[PDB]
Amino acid sequence: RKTQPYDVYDQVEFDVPIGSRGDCYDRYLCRVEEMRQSIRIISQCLNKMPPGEI
Amino acid sequence: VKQDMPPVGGYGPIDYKRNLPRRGLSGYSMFAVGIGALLFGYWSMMRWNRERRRLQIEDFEARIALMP
Repeated sequence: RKTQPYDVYDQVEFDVPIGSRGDCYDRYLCRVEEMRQSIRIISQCLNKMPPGEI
Repeated sequence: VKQDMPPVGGYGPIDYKRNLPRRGLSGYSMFAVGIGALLFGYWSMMRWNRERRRLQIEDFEARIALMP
C-alpha cells in the first residue's frame, strides 16, 4: 500500500506498524495496531467520499 | 436529480488510539496496606490465643480437681 498504490490508497493517509523482534508477541501487537489504522482509513474514506458513478 | 448515498456534510472524528486508565494504588501504598492488614491479623491472633490459653488452664484445673 505504501510502495505500489494500485488504487486510491495514495489519497488516504496512515502509518503501518513494524515489529521489533521476531517474537510473535510483536506480530500480535502489529496486527492490533493495523486494525486501529484500518479504522483510520475507514474514517477518512467516509470523510472524502465522492458521489460519482457505480 | 441525483439520489446516491453521499457523506452528509462531513463526519465527526472517531477515536483511534489506545487509552489505559492505569490506576490502582501503585505498589508502595498497596504493599503497605497488605503488610498492615497482615499485622492487624497478627495482633488479634496474639490476643485471642492468650485468652484461649487462659481458658485451657481452667479446663486443666477441672480435670485435676475431678480426678481422685
